[PDB]
Amino acid sequence: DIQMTQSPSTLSASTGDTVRISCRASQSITGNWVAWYQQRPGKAPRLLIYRGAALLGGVPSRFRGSAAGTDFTLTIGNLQAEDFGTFYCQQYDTYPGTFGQGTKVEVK
Amino acid sequence: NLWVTVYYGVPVWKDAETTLFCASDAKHNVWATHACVPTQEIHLENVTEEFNMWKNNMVEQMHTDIISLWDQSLKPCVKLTPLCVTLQCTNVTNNITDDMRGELKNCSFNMTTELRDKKQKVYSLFYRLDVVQINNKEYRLINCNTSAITQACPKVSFEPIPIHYCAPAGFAILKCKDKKFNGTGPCPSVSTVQCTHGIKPVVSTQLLLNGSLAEEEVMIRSENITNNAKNILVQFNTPVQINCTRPNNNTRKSIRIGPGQAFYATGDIIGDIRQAHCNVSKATWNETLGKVVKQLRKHFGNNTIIRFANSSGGDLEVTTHSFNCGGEFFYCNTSGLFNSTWISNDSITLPCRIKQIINMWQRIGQAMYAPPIQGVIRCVSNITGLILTRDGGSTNSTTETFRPGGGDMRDNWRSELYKYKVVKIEPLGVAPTRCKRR
Amino acid sequence: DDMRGELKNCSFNMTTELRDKKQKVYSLFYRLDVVQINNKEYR
Amino acid sequence: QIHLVQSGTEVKKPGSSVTVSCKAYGVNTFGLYAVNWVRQAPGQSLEYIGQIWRWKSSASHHFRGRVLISAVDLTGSSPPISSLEIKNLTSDDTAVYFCTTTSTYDRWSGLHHDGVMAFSSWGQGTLISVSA
Amino acid sequence: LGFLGAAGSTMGAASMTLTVQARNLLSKLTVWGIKQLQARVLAVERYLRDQQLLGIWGCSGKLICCTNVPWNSSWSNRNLSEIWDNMTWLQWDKEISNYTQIIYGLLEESQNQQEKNEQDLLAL
Amino acid sequence: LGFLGAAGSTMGAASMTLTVQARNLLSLKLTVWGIKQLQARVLAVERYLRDQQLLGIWGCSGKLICCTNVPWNSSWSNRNLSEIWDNMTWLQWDKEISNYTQIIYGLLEESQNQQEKNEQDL
Ligand SMILES: *[C@@H]1O[C@H](CO)[C@@H](O[C@@H]2O[C@H](CO)[C@@H](O[C@@H]3O[C@H](CO[C@H]4O[C@H](CO[C@H]5O[C@H](CO)[C@@H](O)[C@H](O)[C@@H]5O[C@H]5O[C@H](CO)[C@@H](O)[C@H](O)[C@@H]5O)[C@@H](O)[C@H](O[C@H]5O[C@H](CO)[C@@H](O)[C@H](O)[C@@H]5O)[C@@H]4O)[C@@H](O)[C@H](O[C@H]4O[C@H](CO)[C@@H](O)[C@H](O)[C@@H]4O[C@H]4O[C@H](CO)[C@@H](O)[C@H](O)[C@@H]4O[C@H]4O[C@H](CO)[C@@H](O)[C@H](O)[C@@H]4O)[C@@H]3O)[C@H](O)[C@H]2NC(C)=O)[C@H](O)[C@H]1NC(C)=O
Ligand SMILES: *[C@@H]1O[C@H](CO)[C@@H](O[C@@H]2O[C@H](CO)[C@@H](O[C@@H]3O[C@H](CO[C@H]4O[C@H](CO)[C@@H](O)[C@H](O)[C@@H]4O)[C@@H](O)[C@H](O[C@H]4O[C@H](CO)[C@@H](O)[C@H](O)[C@@H]4O)[C@@H]3O)[C@H](O)[C@H]2NC(C)=O)[C@H](O)[C@H]1NC(C)=O
Ligand SMILES: *[C@@H]1O[C@H](CO)[C@@H](O[C@@H]2O[C@H](CO)[C@@H](O[C@@H]3O[C@H](CO)[C@@H](O)[C@H](O)[C@@H]3O)[C@H](O)[C@H]2NC(C)=O)[C@H](O)[C@H]1NC(C)=O
Ligand SMILES: *[C@@H]1O[C@H](CO)[C@@H](O[C@@H]2O[C@H](CO)[C@@H](O[C@@H]3O[C@H](CO)[C@@H](O)[C@H](O)[C@@H]3O)[C@H](O)[C@H]2NC(C)=O)[C@H](O)[C@H]1NC(C)=O
Ligand SMILES: *[C@@H]1O[C@H](CO)[C@@H](O[C@@H]2O[C@H](CO)[C@@H](O)[C@H](O)[C@H]2NC(C)=O)[C@H](O)[C@H]1NC(C)=O
Ligand SMILES: *[C@@H]1O[C@H](CO)[C@@H](O[C@@H]2O[C@H](CO)[C@@H](O)[C@H](O)[C@H]2NC(C)=O)[C@H](O)[C@H]1NC(C)=O
Ligand SMILES: *[C@@H]1O[C@H](CO)[C@@H](O[C@@H]2O[C@H](CO)[C@@H](O)[C@H](O)[C@H]2NC(C)=O)[C@H](O)[C@H]1NC(C)=O
Ligand SMILES: *[C@@H]1O[C@H](CO)[C@@H](O[C@@H]2O[C@H](CO)[C@@H](O)[C@H](O)[C@H]2NC(C)=O)[C@H](O)[C@H]1NC(C)=O
Ligand SMILES: *[C@@H]1O[C@H](CO)[C@@H](O[C@@H]2O[C@H](CO)[C@@H](O)[C@H](O)[C@H]2NC(C)=O)[C@H](O)[C@H]1NC(C)=O
Ligand SMILES: *[C@@H]1O[C@H](CO)[C@@H](O[C@@H]2O[C@H](CO)[C@@H](O)[C@H](O)[C@H]2NC(C)=O)[C@H](O)[C@H]1NC(C)=O
Ligand SMILES: *[C@@H]1O[C@H](CO)[C@@H](O[C@@H]2O[C@H](CO)[C@@H](O)[C@H](O)[C@H]2NC(C)=O)[C@H](O)[C@H]1NC(C)=O
Ligand SMILES: *[C@@H]1O[C@H](CO)[C@@H](O[C@@H]2O[C@H](CO)[C@@H](O)[C@H](O)[C@H]2NC(C)=O)[C@H](O)[C@H]1NC(C)=O
Ligand SMILES: *[C@@H]1O[C@H](CO)[C@@H](O[C@@H]2O[C@H](CO)[C@@H](O)[C@H](O)[C@H]2NC(C)=O)[C@H](O)[C@H]1NC(C)=O
Ligand SMILES: *[C@@H]1O[C@H](CO)[C@@H](O)[C@H](O)[C@H]1NC(C)=O
Ligand SMILES: *[C@@H]1O[C@H](CO)[C@@H](O)[C@H](O)[C@H]1NC(C)=O
Ligand SMILES: *[C@@H]1O[C@H](CO)[C@@H](O)[C@H](O)[C@H]1NC(C)=O
Ligand SMILES: *[C@@H]1O[C@H](CO)[C@@H](O)[C@H](O)[C@H]1NC(C)=O
Ligand SMILES: *[C@@H]1O[C@H](CO)[C@@H](O)[C@H](O)[C@H]1NC(C)=O
Ligand SMILES: *[C@@H]1O[C@H](CO)[C@@H](O)[C@H](O)[C@H]1NC(C)=O
Ligand SMILES: *[C@@H]1O[C@H](CO)[C@@H](O)[C@H](O)[C@H]1NC(C)=O
Ligand SMILES: *[C@@H]1O[C@H](CO)[C@@H](O)[C@H](O)[C@H]1NC(C)=O
Ligand SMILES: *[C@@H]1O[C@H](CO)[C@@H](O)[C@H](O)[C@H]1NC(C)=O
Repeated sequence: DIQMTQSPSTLSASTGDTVRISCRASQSITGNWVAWYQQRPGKAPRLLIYRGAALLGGVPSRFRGSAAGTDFTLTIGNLQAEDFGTFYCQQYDTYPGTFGQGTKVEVK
Repeated sequence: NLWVTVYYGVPVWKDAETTLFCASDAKHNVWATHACVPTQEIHLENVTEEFNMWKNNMVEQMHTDIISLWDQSLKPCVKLTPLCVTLQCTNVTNNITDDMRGELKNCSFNMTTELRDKKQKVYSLFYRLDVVQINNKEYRLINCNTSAITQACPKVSFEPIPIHYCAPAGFAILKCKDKKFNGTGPCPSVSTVQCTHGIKPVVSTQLLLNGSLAEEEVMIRSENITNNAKNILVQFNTPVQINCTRPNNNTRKSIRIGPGQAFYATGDIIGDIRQAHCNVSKATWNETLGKVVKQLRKHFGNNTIIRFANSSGGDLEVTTHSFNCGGEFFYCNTSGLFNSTWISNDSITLPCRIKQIINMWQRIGQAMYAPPIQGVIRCVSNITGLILTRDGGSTNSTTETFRPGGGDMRDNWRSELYKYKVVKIEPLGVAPTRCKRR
Repeated sequence: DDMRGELKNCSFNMTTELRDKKQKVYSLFYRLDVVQINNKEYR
Repeated sequence: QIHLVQSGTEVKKPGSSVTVSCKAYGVNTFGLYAVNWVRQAPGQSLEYIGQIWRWKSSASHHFRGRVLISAVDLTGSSPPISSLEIKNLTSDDTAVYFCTTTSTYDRWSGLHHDGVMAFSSWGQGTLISVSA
Repeated sequence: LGFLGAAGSTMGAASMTLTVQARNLLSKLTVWGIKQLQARVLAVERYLRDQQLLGIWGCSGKLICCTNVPWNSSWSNRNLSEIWDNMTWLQWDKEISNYTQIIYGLLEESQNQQEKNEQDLLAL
Repeated sequence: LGFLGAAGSTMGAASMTLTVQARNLLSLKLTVWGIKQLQARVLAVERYLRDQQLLGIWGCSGKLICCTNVPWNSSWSNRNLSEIWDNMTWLQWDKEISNYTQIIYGLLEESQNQQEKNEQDL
């Protein structure tokens, strides 16, 4: 049972900035078994990044992910108007899987 | 307090592809038997493997190899290029009975000789499907305005020889030993081998002849069961024999058309003119269809009516059962077998026609001309499978009609390579160990 | 005015898919591809 | 592509059972795939309920002996169906349930780690609100 | 057991039959001739590309040869009991699949420094 | 530095990056481009096995810097240990020992020979 902590809780940015979201686990996941999901408010969730630093077919190259010991970070550059939603960091190393806490990105 | 140790020879394999070579044990043949090398199975435990027979690479490689082997024996012998002349064909009658008049014609035509400025008026016997009329009536060959006719080579044989596509060193072949395997999914009984068993390259549509049998029950295989455009493969558990024969003598006559160029045609028939026919047992076919429909009712429901009808229409090599017996290509109507309706000592005789101009592998531009065979032709064969299809209904009834189909030669070879997989061995490994150098 | 005698309308016999039949067809050629033999005859 | 539909909004009384279905379109066989069922409480985080892999259905350590997952293979006149039954529900089960699939064909795909895996395709989610 | 017979055992139980898989890695212009020639060329190249990597690190003729590099704790924090008795070879290569290049790089310069340190030993 | 990056340096600075050049000497129809790839692969096998066979008869198989018990003659070079490794390079040292290369290649063959099992076998 690994508890995930996401940072920050609620932040705001503008069109053209870079949003950095961090995720800290309990133990040391040395195998990079982490994933970053995006869920719009009201719509269905969407998997963005699997295995920490690998993209999916249909995801643009502006997103980036990095892993270092416990700290898994996600950088979103060239921010648009359609990337406002909730972001989740979820591990699948040990049974069972546990999600993060939620991080909403507003516009201001 | 930990160090790195390199291990060589770990049992780790990846998924890849390579090239396979023939291996057989040993008048020539079409497929090169004397060019192959002269010809163990280790069971594995605590390992699973996900097999998929519809995404294999061995079927396309085998198809390309059979196509490349078919076009290597037709080259160095004689081609029949000056045969496109104006024929004069009449009917033939020599104590001939009913339902045969109209299938054979006696043709006469001019032909060049070994001298350039001379001619020779010769005659032969042709079939109905080999000549067409143009507007005594004049006739011509059917494959003349679209393809070039070359003769089949008289020193080769079309007998199928079992070969072994065998992998070199560095790769491995895995095989699923499940008795109720359906070609898709995980297999808990995987064993490694060197290479496969004897596969006979039998070219036939709608009837898997001289194939491999099942173990427990009749197997049904399909890719997309919710689509009406995918074929359905049926694998029996018992063989149903069938005896095909041709009562004609079919004497041969050699005509020299030039310098070192010979042409073998049909001469005169000594005897009666009867139909070539295949006899199949009637008592075994009913229980064969019952064992087929007992496994086929599991995919549609226990309240389904199963109708068995014949083919609708299309090409002659699709609707009719096309095969090769004794060196001669037979096309059987086979409409009397698939005629039934299943609700929830006699023998059937099927007449077959003979064609001499064969267009193989669905090609447009490369024809052939088989030579006549002297004597009486009689062969026996097994029936170890079926290729069926269904039509699109109005999704409201419980009646399903199944019709035989084919034409694509990949389905005839996918039923034998549905359990084998090719893997690539990687023997390097890195392990932690409390040890130091020197 | 600069392409008065460049193109040539030619007619010739040619064999067909039947060995004992001929055909009379036409073509349009250039003056650099045909030479005269001493309308006129060209090759 | 691969499209999944689910049931509608069903309102149930405490004490009875409920059954949520999930129909798939595009998958080949459940032996090459794995069907995971999670949920999401309104105003809270997600929660993993159960999964079916290699024809072996299982649940978590908190929903043991309470839920039941079932699945069938292809049918010539029916889509692939995955059902989940909840018996003896409490007053704290109002959530948006989902239905996810994950392809477990390749061993070196990196999307699965010895039974537990990620979610590549999501559904629409059914709202279940229980009240007295 | 045979060829690939210990594929389902643990890492400690499969490290004793390494000589079985180490000996089965080497052994008119028709259609079946060029395929056999390309197969022999591919087998020779696949043997040489592994023998060169075995000869760079200094393990010419040894299978359980020892190195001098230390094991970093960021690669795998497991002990000797959860590796040689629980995990297999099909999972251990996928566990550290992102850290093989730095290990292959560290196995070269240490062997080079060990070979260049031997030159200052016999010069006394 | 890279592949052939120390070609302009001296012999003392280019003898430390031998691992760069020690890993770049090794790596379907009958058309005009299908036979050239097979020819290049066969030539790459031939130009590696011939160079590896010479190190096997000298007892230096698997070693980049290997030295034996062959005494260096004073008639091959009359230089010191400071005017060779610090002044001359590898492109100039090969031109001076071109007339004495086969003598060293023949003396290196018997060395790994006069060091074989004798009667100790009985
Ligand atoms: C190629 O060939 C392949 C051959 O290998 C072939 O594979 C075969 O595919 C078929 C598919 O057609 C497979 O058949 C199915 O198999 C399913 C497997 O189910 C497994 O799991 C259940 C559940 O286990 C839990 O519960 C039991 C009992 O409590 C416990 O003991 C367990 O430990 C476990 O509990 C854990 O999990 C809990 C959480 O759920 C935890 O709380 C708990 O703590 C535990 O951790 C088992 O019961 C099954 O066992 C049965 O099968 C084994 C097989 O050996 C028997 O030995 C055993 O005695 C049992 O009989 C099994 O292990 C089946 O679930 C599935 O059943 C459905 O179909 C049948 C009819 O065929 C129905 O009778 C059945 O009721 C199911 O139908 C329901 O679901 C469908 C789908 O929605 C509905 O449409 C249907 O209406 C029905 O719903 C109704 O009932 C529901 C309750 O069940 C109810 O909720 C609904 O509301 C509704 O009323 C079916 O049999 C077959 O197994 C494969 N063969 C294999 C794997 O070898 C492949 O397909 C071929 N491919 C092609 C392309 O041809
Ligand atoms: C096997 O053979 C089939 C037949 O050709 C191939 O094609 C698949 O066909 C099914 C048919 O159902 C496709 O399934 C999809 O189901 C969706 C859900 O249907 C319900 O909801 C709609 C309203 O949205 C109702 O009208 C309907 O009655 C059901 O109640 C449908 O919505 C899909 O239609 C459209 O959906 C979206 C728009 O919402 C579009 O993006 C889609 O492209 C589509 O136009 C559709 O009917 C299934 O998607 C088809 N597959 C593919 C890949 O397209 C199978 O592909 C084939 N199997 C394989 C493995 O190839
Ligand atoms: C396939 O089955 C058919 C019948 O179902 C077989 O045809 C039968 O062949 C026999 C032997 O050729 C015929 O017998 C003959 O009878 C005449 C008249 O009595 C006699 O003079 C002959 O000496 C011979 O005995 C029989 O009439 C004939 N039946 C029919 C209906 O035509 C056929 O031979 C079978 N083919 C094979 C390969 O088994
Ligand atoms: C399926 O396999 C069977 C068994 O091999 C094949 O039957 C065999 O067919 C060949 C070709 O006609 C027969 O060879 C010929 O035999 C006659 C007999 O008189 C001989 O005169 C010829 O010179 C030639 O050798 C062979 O005898 C026959 N085998 C048996 C046991 O009858 C069958 O052809 C295969 N099916 C297909 C579609 O190829
Ligand atoms: C660890 O390695 C795996 C594969 O060895 C990496 O997964 C690939 O990452 C690339 C990077 O964009 C993707 O394009 C591929 O689709 C991924 N999958 C495969 C199967 O190749 C993974 O990113 C690595 N993790 C790191 C570098 O942190
Ligand atoms: C096909 O037609 C030719 C003539 O066009 C037939 O040849 C003649 O046959 C009769 C009958 O015995 C002989 O008397 C003639 O001398 C033959 N003429 C020549 C030029 O040979 C031939 O018999 C016919 N074939 C069949 C099977 O009836
Ligand atoms: C073979 O060639 C002969 C000529 O050597 C053809 O005979 C001529 O046919 C034409 C067409 O009707 C007649 O007009 C001539 O009178 C025939 N005789 C001569 C001497 O030219 C004959 O038709 C050709 N074909 C066959 C099948 O015999
Ligand atoms: C197909 O031919 C085989 C032999 O070529 C037939 O088998 C023989 O049938 C007769 C008549 O029933 C028996 O007396 C023999 O004992 C059978 N065996 C042998 C070895 O001769 C077979 O019956 C034929 N099948 C059909 C449907 O006619
Ligand atoms: C294949 O067999 C079927 C069924 O016997 C034939 O269909 C009918 O056959 C009878 C013969 O008694 C004819 O009188 C009918 O006209 C046929 N129906 C048609 C043509 O629609 C079928 O003709 C046979 N195939 C061939 C090529 O003869
Ligand atoms: C047609 O089926 C029969 C019945 O299985 C085959 O006869 C067996 O052939 C195998 C070898 O393929 C022998 O080991 C058996 O002894 C044979 N007899 C029995 C009773 O099983 C026959 O070989 C099949 N025909 C072809 C061409 O393979
Ligand atoms: C067809 O065109 C050619 C080329 O233009 C003509 O040949 C020349 O015509 C001019 C015009 O009278 C003469 O002055 C030249 O002397 C011709 N050249 C030669 C080499 O004779 C030709 O006259 C045209 N023919 C017709 C019938 O218009
Ligand atoms: C094509 O063939 C015809 C044959 O019909 C040729 O026409 C003959 O040409 C010669 C030479 O000028 C004349 O003597 C004849 O009178 C023509 N007619 C016949 C019926 O023989 C014609 O010349 C050929 N060439 C072309 C280009 O048409
Ligand atoms: C060029 O030659 C072609 C022949 O290939 C001429 O076409 C014929 O013209 C006559 C006269 O109008 C028609 O009666 C024929 O029907 C045409 N076709 C054939 C096949 O003979 C054409 O007129 C010539 N001139 C030009 C300017 O194209
Ligand atoms: C020759 O056979 C054809 C085809 O059966 C038939 O139409 C024609 O009437 C026959 N002619 C004679 C003279 O028998
Ligand atoms: C060739 O002739 C046959 C028979 O008349 C005809 O069906 C076909 O369409 C012809 N093909 C071409 C290309 O003219
Ligand atoms: C075929 O004809 C030959 C003579 O050319 C004869 O010897 C043989 O018996 C005939 N075959 C039969 C009647 O089956
Ligand atoms: C259909 O009938 C068979 C007869 O043995 C039975 O085994 C099977 O369970 C039936 N199918 C269903 C869905 O009940
Ligand atoms: C199929 O059977 C029907 C009914 O006898 C017949 O009319 C039709 O011609 C048959 N089709 C073929 C291709 O034989
Ligand atoms: C097909 O079956 C029906 C029903 O028994 C029968 O009347 C008909 O004659 C059969 N047709 C053939 C060609 O056997
Ligand atoms: C497979 O596992 C069982 C127990 O899990 C063990 O007894 C057996 O030795 C294993 N097989 C091999 C080949 O190691
Ligand atoms: C271990 O990894 C850390 C972080 O990348 C690195 O700073 C350190 O040098 C490594 N140590 C060893 C012994 O490889
Ligand atoms: C080239 O010569 C300069 C001296 O001017 C020296 O500093 C440099 O290191 C030399 N380059 C190499 C690669 O040794």
